[PDB]
Amino acid sequence: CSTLVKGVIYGSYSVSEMFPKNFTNCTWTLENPDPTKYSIYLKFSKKDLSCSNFSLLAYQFDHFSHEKIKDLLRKNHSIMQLCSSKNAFVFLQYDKNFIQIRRVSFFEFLVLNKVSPSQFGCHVLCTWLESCCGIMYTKCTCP
Amino acid sequence: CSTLVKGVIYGSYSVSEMFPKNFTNCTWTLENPDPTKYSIYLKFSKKDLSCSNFSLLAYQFDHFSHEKIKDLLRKNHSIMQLCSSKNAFVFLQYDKNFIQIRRVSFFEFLVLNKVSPSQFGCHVLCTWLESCCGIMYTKCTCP
Amino acid sequence: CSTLVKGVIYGSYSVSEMFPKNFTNCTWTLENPDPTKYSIYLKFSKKDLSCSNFSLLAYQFDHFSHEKIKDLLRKNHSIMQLCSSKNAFVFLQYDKNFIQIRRVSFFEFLVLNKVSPSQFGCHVLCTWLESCCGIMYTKCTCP
Amino acid sequence: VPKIAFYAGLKRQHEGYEVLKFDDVVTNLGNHYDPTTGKFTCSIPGIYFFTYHVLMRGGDGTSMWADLCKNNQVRASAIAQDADQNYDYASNSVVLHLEPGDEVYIKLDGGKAHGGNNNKYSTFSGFIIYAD
Amino acid sequence: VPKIAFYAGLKRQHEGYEVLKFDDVVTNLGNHYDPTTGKFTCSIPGIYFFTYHVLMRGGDGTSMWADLCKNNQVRASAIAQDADQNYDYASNSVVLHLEPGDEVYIKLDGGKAHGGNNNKYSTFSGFIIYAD
Amino acid sequence: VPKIAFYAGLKRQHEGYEVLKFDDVVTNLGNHYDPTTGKFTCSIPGIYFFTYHVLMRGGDGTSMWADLCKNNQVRASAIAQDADQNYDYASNSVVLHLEPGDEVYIKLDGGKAHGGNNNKYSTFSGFIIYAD
Ligand SMILES: [Ca+2]
Ligand SMILES: [Ca+2]
Ligand SMILES: [Ca+2]
Ligand SMILES: [Ca+2]
Ligand SMILES: [Ca+2]
Ligand SMILES: [Ca+2]
Ligand SMILES: [Ca+2]
Repeated sequence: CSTLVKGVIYGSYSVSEMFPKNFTNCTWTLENPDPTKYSIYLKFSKKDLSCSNFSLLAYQFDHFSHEKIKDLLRKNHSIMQLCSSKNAFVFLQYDKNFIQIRRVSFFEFLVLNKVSPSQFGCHVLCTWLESCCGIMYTKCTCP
Repeated sequence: CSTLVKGVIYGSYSVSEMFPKNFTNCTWTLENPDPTKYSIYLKFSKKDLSCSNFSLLAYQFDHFSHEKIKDLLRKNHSIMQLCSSKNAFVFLQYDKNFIQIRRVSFFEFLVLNKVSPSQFGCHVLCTWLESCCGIMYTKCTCP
Repeated sequence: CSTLVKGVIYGSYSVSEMFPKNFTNCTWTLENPDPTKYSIYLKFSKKDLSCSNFSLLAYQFDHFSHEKIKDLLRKNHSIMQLCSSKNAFVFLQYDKNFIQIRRVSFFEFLVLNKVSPSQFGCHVLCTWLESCCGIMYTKCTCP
Repeated sequence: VPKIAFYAGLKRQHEGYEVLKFDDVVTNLGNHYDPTTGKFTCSIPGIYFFTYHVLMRGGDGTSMWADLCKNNQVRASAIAQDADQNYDYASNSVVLHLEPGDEVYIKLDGGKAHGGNNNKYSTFSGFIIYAD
Repeated sequence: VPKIAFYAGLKRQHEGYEVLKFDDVVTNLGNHYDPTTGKFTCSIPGIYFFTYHVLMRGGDGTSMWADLCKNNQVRASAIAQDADQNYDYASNSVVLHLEPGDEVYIKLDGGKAHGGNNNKYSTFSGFIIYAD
Repeated sequence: VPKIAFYAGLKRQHEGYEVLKFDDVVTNLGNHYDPTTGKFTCSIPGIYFFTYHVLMRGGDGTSMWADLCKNNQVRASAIAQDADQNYDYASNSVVLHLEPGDEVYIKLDGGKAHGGNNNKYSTFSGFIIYAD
């Protein structure tokens, strides 16, 4: 159970859409087209997200390797706990080749251009600036 | 009517010499041998320069194209107006591939080495330091 | 009379060992494996070293050329005088391709890694930190 | 044997996401490179080697991507980056297989190149190694 | 007569002193390059040309050495360095003579390389020019 | 195809507007490269490919120009620049047409090249592709 959304500047996915399988063990992946050029910003909505019988693991990596994912999970020192996040909205930045969210209420990402952000890209991020609180923002400035 | 002085570290030209044609529409050009290495400094003298029936346009570009010159002229937001310069001496720096002066009292230029200026080059520029006033001077220092 | 100790991270040489020839005119050389990567640190012990009838010249160069050594000696503006050193221990740094000590009580050197010093390399240098006094030390820190 | 080999410097400055047109053609053996468009159009199928050196313009722009694009796919990527805005190269070399019509070209992917005039700082070299 | 020529990008990032395994093979004529090990094993003795471009990993690591090693000896060395931690290439190019079994490969000698998936920023190119 | 191909590293440090003498000769097929002078003298006319990588010295020197000069004219220019005085390569590749007697060589046009001893950081590669 592994689907990867390869080419998208932006994308809004519901929990049901990103995991359209009855089996609770599935991985949803987002490939960064070019980490030299783009930085992927993730946004998590907990307005209707629930974790009664589901675990939300947010992490990044560089290459497809099951042993790598297992070792990262066993590390358990920097993996994001979406369910155990105090703030309603979770903002994450992932400047690495791959982003994968696995399953063990929607969320939107943004493949922003690192040095020359597009008009739409910086507009979406300026809307995410409504965090509230420490956040990561880029060079492009918007009120 | 287009003459270009290609290889010269230094050069002194009178208004008559740089435009040796009866027709008032002529262009005088100075090619920078290597903009990675050299920065061309221009010097303008208004001691006997007159613009009763002549227009002095000072500008720069990168490639020979009449359309480019026309578009630059229609821009007219940063083109130097030698005739309408309050100061007697006009000092200009042009770190671009080409320098062209067109006609619609002399002037001297200097193809200085940007990082390792020669003994003669930094000497000529040190004499041009007698502007008076805002000037652009290079790394090499001289009393 | 020229021996060169090519491959050694560390090396302890006595005056007799580095010059095992009856002739008083001999050169002992130490080739830096990679100056882009390594910086050679020298250490001189004057506990039993004597210069009653011997001259200790410490210098560096880039390529094997007798004329280069002669010109450097005739320069005599930065060549180290081991015999005429007030402090008992002499610490020298040589970030150049070759190090040669010529003869006209031991000494130890260290081919340290410039950017990623090894565990042993930084340990040896931390022991040399016991100069006493101005010394040259690298990024790696040790009490 | 087929003799295809070219080399051309970059006479004019480029910027943005435009195909680099290396007009300073030193060699165009076979006339398989077109400086007006800047594309090397294969005609004899075979395995070609292309190298490109693209000087990032100094002074403005701290990053420049020059991707050797084959047809509509990026077959190599080069990034010239310098936080102090120096003259760093975005160079790379490829050994691609080409069929007739395959237009191999260097396309800027978000930076300003350097116009060397006749200096030939930024270049585009390439030759056929074997013919299929 | 013999057609040996390869080109491969660096799909996975590397670090330290490990042989670079360019697993993004675009050309592998003769199948004389092995992405699993990352070594071009000569089979037909002759004079070969190899070029490698290895992008230093941006962000972390101010220096990176990528030496084209022939068997157990460094036939070329390239250093990518940037005090501001930019993307600089440790590229170099060699024309080596090779006997059968000579494994030519690019081996990091410090610093971290960049893994570009299918981008092919960091490449390893090489072909046989002559055979004995 | 007559076999002309060479590759040599920079054993000795260089500085200023002097021809680079790559004395660390690895390949000198045909003995058409002379490390004592540092010039590749063509003998059989034809289309040649030359690439040079010239590491500039770390420490002293902020910019270094290494132009592949063909006889008395600059057939390519490379600038290695780093405001932080790092190591950067002034590399470039050319595909030049050469007549007998033409002397292709890399001449520094400012700055100091790095003397890599046997490391072969700064290199000069080149081979004949076609014999006219
Ligand atoms: Ca790209
Ligand atoms: Ca090495
Ligand atoms: Ca570079
Ligand atoms: Ca030049
Ligand atoms: Ca750089
Ligand atoms: Ca820099
Ligand atoms: Ca800096």
